[PDB]
Order: sequence, then C-alpha cells, then structure tokens
Amino acid sequence: TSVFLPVFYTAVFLTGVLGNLVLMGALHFKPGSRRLIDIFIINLAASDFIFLVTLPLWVDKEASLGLWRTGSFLCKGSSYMISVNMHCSVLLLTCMSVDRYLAIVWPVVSRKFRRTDCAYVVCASIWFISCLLGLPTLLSRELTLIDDKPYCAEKKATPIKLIWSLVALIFTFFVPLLSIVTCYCCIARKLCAHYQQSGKHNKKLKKSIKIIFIVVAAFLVSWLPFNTFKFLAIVSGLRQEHYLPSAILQLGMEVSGPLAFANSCVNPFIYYIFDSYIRRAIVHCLC
Amino acid sequence: EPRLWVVPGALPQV
Amino acid sequence: ELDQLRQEAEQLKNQIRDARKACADATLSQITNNIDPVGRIQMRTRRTLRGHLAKIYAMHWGTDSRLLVSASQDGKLIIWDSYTTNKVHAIPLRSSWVMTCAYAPSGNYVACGGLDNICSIYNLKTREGNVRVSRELAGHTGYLSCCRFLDDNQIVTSSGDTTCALWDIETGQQTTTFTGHTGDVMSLSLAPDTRLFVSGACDASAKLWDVREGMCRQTFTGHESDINAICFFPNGNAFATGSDDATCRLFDLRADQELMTYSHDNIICGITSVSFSKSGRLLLAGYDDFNCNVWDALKADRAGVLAGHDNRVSCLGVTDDGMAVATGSWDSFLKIWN
Amino acid sequence: CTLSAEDKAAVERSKMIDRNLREDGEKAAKEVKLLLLGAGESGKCTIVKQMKTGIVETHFTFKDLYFKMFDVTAQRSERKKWIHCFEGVTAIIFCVALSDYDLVLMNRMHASMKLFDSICNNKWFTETSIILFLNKKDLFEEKIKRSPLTICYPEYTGSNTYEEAAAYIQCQFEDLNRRKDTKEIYTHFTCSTDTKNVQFVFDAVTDVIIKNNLKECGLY
Amino acid sequence: AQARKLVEQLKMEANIDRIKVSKAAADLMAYCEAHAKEDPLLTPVPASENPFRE
Amino acid sequence: DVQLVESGGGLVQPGGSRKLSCSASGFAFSSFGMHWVRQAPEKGLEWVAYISSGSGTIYYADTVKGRFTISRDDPKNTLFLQMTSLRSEDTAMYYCVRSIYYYGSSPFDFWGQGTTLTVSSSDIVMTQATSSVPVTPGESVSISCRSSKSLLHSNGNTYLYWFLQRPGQSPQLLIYRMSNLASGVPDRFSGSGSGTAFTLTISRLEAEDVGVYYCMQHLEYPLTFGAGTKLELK
Repeated sequence: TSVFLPVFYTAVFLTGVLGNLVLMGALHFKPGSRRLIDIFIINLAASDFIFLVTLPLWVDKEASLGLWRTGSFLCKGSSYMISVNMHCSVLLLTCMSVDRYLAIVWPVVSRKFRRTDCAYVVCASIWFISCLLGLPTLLSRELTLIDDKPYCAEKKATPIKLIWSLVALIFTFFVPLLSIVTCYCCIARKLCAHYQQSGKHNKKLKKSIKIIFIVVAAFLVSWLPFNTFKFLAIVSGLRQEHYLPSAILQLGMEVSGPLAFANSCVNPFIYYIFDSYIRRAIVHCLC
Repeated sequence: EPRLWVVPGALPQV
Repeated sequence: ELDQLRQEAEQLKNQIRDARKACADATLSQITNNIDPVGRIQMRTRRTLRGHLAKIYAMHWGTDSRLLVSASQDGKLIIWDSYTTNKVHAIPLRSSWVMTCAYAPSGNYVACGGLDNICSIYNLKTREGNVRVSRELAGHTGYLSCCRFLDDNQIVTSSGDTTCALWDIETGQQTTTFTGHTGDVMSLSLAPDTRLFVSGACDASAKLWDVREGMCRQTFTGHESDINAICFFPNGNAFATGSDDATCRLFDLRADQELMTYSHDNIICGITSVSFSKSGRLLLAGYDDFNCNVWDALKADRAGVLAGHDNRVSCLGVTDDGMAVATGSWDSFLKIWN
Repeated sequence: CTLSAEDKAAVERSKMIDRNLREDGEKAAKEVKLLLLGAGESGKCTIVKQMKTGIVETHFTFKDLYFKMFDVTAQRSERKKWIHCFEGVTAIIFCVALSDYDLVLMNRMHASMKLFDSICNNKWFTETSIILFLNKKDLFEEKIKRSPLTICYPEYTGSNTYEEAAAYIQCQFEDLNRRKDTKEIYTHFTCSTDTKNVQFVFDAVTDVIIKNNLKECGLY
Repeated sequence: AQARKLVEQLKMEANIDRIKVSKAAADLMAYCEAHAKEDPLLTPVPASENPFRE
Repeated sequence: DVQLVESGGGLVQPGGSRKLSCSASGFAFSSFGMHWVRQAPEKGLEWVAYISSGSGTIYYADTVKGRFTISRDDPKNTLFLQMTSLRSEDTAMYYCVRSIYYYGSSPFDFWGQGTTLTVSSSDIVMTQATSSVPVTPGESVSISCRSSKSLLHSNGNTYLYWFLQRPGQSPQLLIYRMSNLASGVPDRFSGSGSGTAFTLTISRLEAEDVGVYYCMQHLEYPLTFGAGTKLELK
C-alpha cells in the first residue's frame, strides 16, 4: 500500500512522460498535409502530459504519511491542474469518438460539417470550459498544519455543492460515456456487417474492430469505477437516510485513482502499436 | 465534520 | 550512308564544341567577386489564396500585376484578385486533368491545358454573364504541358508529343509547327519583345526557336537531367532552366555557353518552376522539398528561403513590375511574397 | 468599414463562387474514380463492354453508387510525367490476358509483369489498391493442352492443369507487391456475364473506400 | 531524310558568328546595376505604397 | 439577343397594387444585379430598388421604403416589383437595369425598354451647372457635374458614371469609373475628374450625340442621379 502506490505512480509518470515526448517529437516535425485526427491526438497528448508532470511532487504525500515538505503553494496549483486535465481527458475522448462516428458511419453529411478551424475552435472552447469547471477545485484545496501538516485537505461540501457536483458529473462523464458507447457500438456493428459478407480482403479489418474493442474495454475498466463510486458517495450524502456506509467507498476512490493514471499513460502506447503513419513517424524522428 | 478536514486524495473527490 | 552521316555529325559536333571552348577564358565565378554583399531577403506571406480543392499545376501573372489565374485539377479555373483576395471568375472545365494555363496580355482571353490533347482557350470579356469556350483547338498528339499568349490572336502551345506549335484563334490550325525535339517538351518562355522563345524538354536540352522563322536557331546543352522549368532574363538575352538534378543553370543567348551552376550538397530534389526578378538579380526556384529557395543571379549564393507550403511547390510567378512573388504548391494553396 | 459599394458586391460574388465550388467538390467526391491500365494490346475493353484525344472517360451508375474510369492508351508518352493527375484514385484496374504466355510481341507476359511491378511499386502509388483482371479464360482452357506453362515460366514444376496454372499465375502476379502492409491486390477471373465482371468491382470498391476512410481517421 | 535535316540544322547552327563572353558579362552587370533601384524585391520598400500589407 | 422586356402599367387608382415583370433573355440571369431606376415624366432619374445575385442583399430607396417589394425568379429569368399603397408620386417611367460587380466590371451597361405606369390624381446630391447648351455639329462639348462629397476612395479609383438618354429610347452608359469607356462607346467620348469636380468632353458630334446627359455616383445606397444636360441642335 504505502509502497505499492508510490512505485506505480512513478512508473506511470515515467512511461507517460516518455510516450508523450516521443509522440511530440514524432508528430511535431513532419512533411505532408495536416490531418483532422492529428490535432485531436496532439491536444490529448498535451492534456495528458501536464496530467502527471507534478505527479512526482504528489507521491511524497503517499510515501510515508501525508508529507508535503516541498512547499505550500504547489498543492493548490497541482490540484487545479490535475482536476483540469481530468476534466479534459474524458471530454476529448468523447469528442474523438463522435468525430470517428461521423467520419465512418455517415461520411455524407459530416464530410463538410467538420473542418480544421472548427475543430481548433472546439478544442479552444473545450479547454476553456474545462478550465472554468476546475475553478472550484482551486479554491477548495488548502493547507491545515494543525498537526505538523497532516495532509492537504478541504471541507467536504454543502448540499447545494453536492447537487452541483452531481449535475457536473452527469453532464461531463455520464452523457459522454453513453455517447462513446453508442458511437463505438454502431461503428462495430457496421464493421461486422461489412465483415460478414463473403469478400476477398475483408478479413484484414480485424485490426480496426480489435482496436475499438480494446479502447472501449480500457475506458470502461478505468474511468467507470471512480465515477460510479463517487456518484454513490453524493447520492448517499444527499439521501440523509441510514445508508451511510463505511470507508468501503473511501477505499474505492483511492485505489481507483491510479487506474485513471494508467489509462492516461497507456494511451500513446496503443497509438504506437496498433496504428500506422505515426508508427513510421516515430522511427523516422528518433533515428 | 468540517473541522475534520477530510483528505480527497489524488483525483478530485466529491 | 549511316556511317558517313554519323562521322559527319561527330566531326561537326567536335568543331562546334571547339568553337564554344574558344570563347571561354574568364569564367563568371571570378568575375563577380568584387561587389557589395547582398543581405538576406526575408519574404513573408502577404496574402493567402484559398478555394482550390485539388493540386495546382500552373499559373500566370497578369500585366496589371493584380489579376492571376490558377490551374487546378478539380475542374475549375479561378481568376484571383491578389490585392483583396477575390475570385473574379470561376470557369467550369469539362475535364479535371489540367496541366497548364495561360493569361493573355489583354484581359479578354484565358488559356488552359489538360490531358485531352486539346487547347482550352476561353473568353472572359463577353456580352453574356458567363465564361464560354471561345475555341477548342485540337491537333496535338501529346499531353498539354505549357502554353503562353504572345498577341491577342497568336499563341505558342507545347504538347507532350516532343513538338510545339503556333496556333490561331479564328482558324484553329497550326500556323507553324516546331519539330526537332528528341524528347518531350514541358515548358517554354517568351522574350519581352515577343520575337524569340526557348523551350525545355526531357532530353536534357533547351533550344531557341523563332516564331516568325519557325525553326530552331540556337541549341543549348550542359544539363545532366530533364529540364522542367525555364524563364527568360528581363533583359532578353539570357534565360535560366530548372532541371531535376537539383541544379539551376543560366544560359545566355549571346555566348552560347553555360555561365555557372547553382549546386548545394544538401538537396537532391529537382526544380519545378524558375522565375527572375525585376532587375534579374534574384532567381528563386521552386524545389520539391516542400519549399522554395532564392538564388543569387551573379554570386550563386542563397539569400533567402521561402517556406510555408504543406506539399511540393510547382507554381512560381513574378509580376511584370517585379513587386510581388506568388507561389503555388500541391496543397491547393497560393502564397504571395513581397 | 473601409469597403466601398463595389467591394461589398465583389465579396458577395466571391462567397457565391466559393459555395458553388464547395458544392461541386462535395458532389464530385461522392463519385468513384478508377484508372484503367494494361500492357500492349491488353484487353481493357472488357469492362466498358460489360458496363456502359489522349484520355477518354467512361461512366455508369449503380444502386446508390457512381463510377468514372479513365483510359490513357492514347498517351504514348513518358508515363512518369503525366501520372501525377491520377493520385488519390479509389483503385487502379489492371487488365492482363492469360493468353500471352507464348505469344511474342520477348514474351508479352514479361512486359505485363514489368508494367505491373513498375506501377504497383511506385512513389505516387502507395495508398491505392490495384484490381487485376484475367481475360480470355476459354482460350487459355483450349491452349493449356496444346502448350504448357513452362514456356513462359521455367520454374514451373506442376501438372499442366487449369487450377494449378491459375493459382501459379495468381501468386506470381501477387508476389510483386513490396508494399503489402498498405496496398492490396484484387485478382478475379473475368467471365462472359456482364454482372459477374463488375460485381467484383463493386465488392472491391466498397471495401477499398472503407479501408481508406479507416486509415484516414486513424482506426486502421 | 532525317539525317539530311539534322546535318542541315547543325550546319546553320555552326553558321552563326561567335562573340566574346566578357562583353555579355559586362552587359549583364550593367543591366543588374541599372534596374536595381526600381526593384521592389532586392531594395526594401516602405509600407506606404504596398497594397499587399495587412 | 439580350433584351429586358417590361410588362405591366397603365391607369391605376390610388391606393392599390400593380404587378411588374422583367423577363430577361439572351444572358444568364444568375450573376447580374437588378435595378429599378425610375425616370419622371418631365425629367430626372432616381434609383428605386436593387437586388444582388442570389437575392443576397436587397436595397430600397428612402421614398419607396416600406411599400416596395422586389424579387427575382432565377429559373424563369424574371424580376418582380410588386408594390402596395400606390400614390400619385408613383407616376413615372419604370426601367429595368442590369449590372455586374467585379474587378473591371461595367455596371449599368444595359437598360430595359421601359414600361409606363400612371396613377390618377446625408444623401449625396449631384448638381449640374447648366441644363441647355447651344451646340452645332462638329463642336466640342464640356459637360460638368459636381458632387457634394469627395468620390475618391482609398483604393485610388473614382466612382463616377455617365449616361446618354436619346429621345424615345433608353439611357445608355458612356463612361464608368470616370476613366473607363463603356462597350460600344466611340473614341470621341472621354472623361476626367479630380474627386470633387468632374468634366465630360465630346468632340466632333455629328448627329447621334443628342439627348439628355445623366451623371451619377456609386458610393452609397441612395445612388442619386443628376439633373439633365439637354443639348439643342440649334
């Protein structure tokens, strides 16, 4: 536990930093025409890069016990920036999923509806909305120092804040999750329908459906448990009933935390392995 | 309870 | 007979080479070592032209230095107003295999190329509200590669069947046919006085022809690969060719010799377009390495790099006054450099 | 706003021109573009007989689909300098006749294979599939008894049957692909029926388009 | 027939007189130094008479 | 074969509706702006309404705003000027005018034959010094009209137009942009100006240069015309 978490955290930090740096070097210098998914990929890589740069500054708390000897200012900034990146990750993933759905299932009305400038302004707007949604995180976090810096904690909430958090979670995770599930299931159904016919080279499409299934399974196993556990926490808090369970939920979020970081850090690896184009770009840039 | 200063931990809590 | 003809040709070729060598004692490499150094020219994209949905293969600059026509393989021909970025006309085309285009020095007629082995001269200034085909001039057995307006009625057309011809609008027949190229011709240039013209072919040679006489007069050699671009000097007694061997060679019609070679041991990409400046001092050429490079015309030293193209650049035009430079690449974009 | 009366209408005309060009390009992108190529005296007329200057375009319409073939048999020039126009095509149709293993034009099949592995392994063609058509099956049937396949390929070590010879020809033609990770080669035996010849084209294009879309999107 | 045309073409090609290259170089230098003043490319131009400015 | 035939007109009681048509032929009715310049029965020209290609921008005059509707039918090449609440002011000569706008265009190049409608009983102003000049064949004519504002623009060109309405005919454009001759205009006609004062010169007019001369400006919506420069054969 006290040693299980720091080692996984630092391994995730190392692998994420290396993968994001390699991706940056690969798709930063490249000759040709700009793609539509490339800007989404670079935005996701940039979001996940700062998702864990301050992570080594956070493992000190979980190293021995709530240690924050680095300073006092960095706690608020780190909490805000990892909260902003957490908000950015799922929204960027669902934007990518809906873009893929529009580009594959309906390449008749989405052929001209999606544009490079439109995608850029969507990225700017989504970054801005995530930044404004992360504002309560910045003001909430503060130091205590009551018992020689126990931990960098905050008051739980007010019932209005419980309602606000529940609404925000519903609008930022649940709706994107159902959108991702629906878009990917429709894409898989279309691919299976094209695959079942007696073709000649139709059997080479196993890669695409395999990638879809792997991405969906990884997202479901990583992001869902944290969100549903915390949703149970708010719904129990607002119920006021005797349904006040033990730290079984509290242990739930703490273990599920590293799961999200694992999904964030393994994202470049699946792009490097189960994809072309960037695969050759990485080896061309690395030399 | 507010004086207990519950620790969220890593990702933002409720 | 074959042996006698070969021996006579070889003997005459040696005599011609000896005559050429007899007029070369002081090369231009050491001549231009006494001059004020030319500073770096930093050109910025003043205006960007958008609207094309396919690769751009040729373009021409108007005499007013404000209207330019761009040829693209999307089936459309667009007249661009460079001052305000406005499309004056959008000419529909029956074929989407455009390879060349031309703009008459009158503002009334515009030419175009294609793979149909036919001419595509349209009329712009008409009583009707739409651009219609003035005349479909056929008679070539080779793909269109270059065409340039000389007068309002005369035009020299280059085709892929290793020959060139001079056409008339009303008759539609080749007034004079230029024959003698061993390889296919790809580009041609017109002298300022509109009396002589020189074309570049894939046979690693550029030959000078007379429009009135209708026969090859001067032959230039020295290139190590096929020539893809050519352009006259502003004075009119010299020209430069851009070949695929990553070297630009300037040939003067007077000395019948190559002055100097533009070489650099960093790029092995050929030259698609060659253009001069107002004073004939800048010889920027569009290479295949996704950008354009500016070459000095007297010192053979690079003095500026034109970058910002997402694909290989194949179009390069300079206005008559030499005030703006327009480059067109395969990324369906046009950039204006001042 | 620093625009005069004439400029306010010039920009409007430019906007209408832009919208018209965008609509025309969107309509053109829907149509499927194919290129027809072959060796000397190749049977390239079978496709235009089944379904119906230097370049001639043939077009015909299916249920919710459109096609546009291009023939360049009248060029007779350096192929390396006019092949730029054919980048981005949906597929390239290569017509080869099985009745050429003993005809002499040097063997015709050698020229056909040279053209095939020159066009297939090209700088400008690394993302477009190639569809291969084998013509004159009946004459091959009647000539395989008179002459064997060993006349053309000296490495043949099989029976002078039809199935083995056809399989050998197919693998020999498919072995010239050095870019199998990005390009696929479709091989079909042309029949007398018009539908049996172009149903294969439809099945090939309906998968090539999907593969290209997936590769562009990043899912393949 | 083709050889007869070829030998005649080179005969006319060798029939033209030859001139020195120093005079051509001097003329080229004079042309370069005479039109350099009115060259907007080499000589910088103030952003007052340029309609291509933003 | 270019023509602009106008249908509708006659005697109509005040306070009614009248239907007008501009069915065009001989040219593409999809890229030409449509105008409805009106000429008073005695003298004078004024602009009523204008619609651009594709029905993008629609402009109206101040005196006819709120009661004039202008529409065009691209498939039928017909233009409409349906009006409501007719008044004795709307008793004049109606003209249908085509125009195109691009770099080097010639707006107001063609004018319709006109239709007659009768009803029972900060704008730039253009002033002309004289309305009647005694002129004989083979003489020089100097016609000048002033502008309240400076017609010179930052782009370096002047927006001034000239017209010639022969009796029993339709106005014909002579000079556009103050320095460009229209199609079919002889070398005798010319033009000059300085931004505020504009002059028109005619040299060696034999018999065809007789009528009312009109000058206007193309700088704002109202598009006010001139007054009249009638020439007498003496």
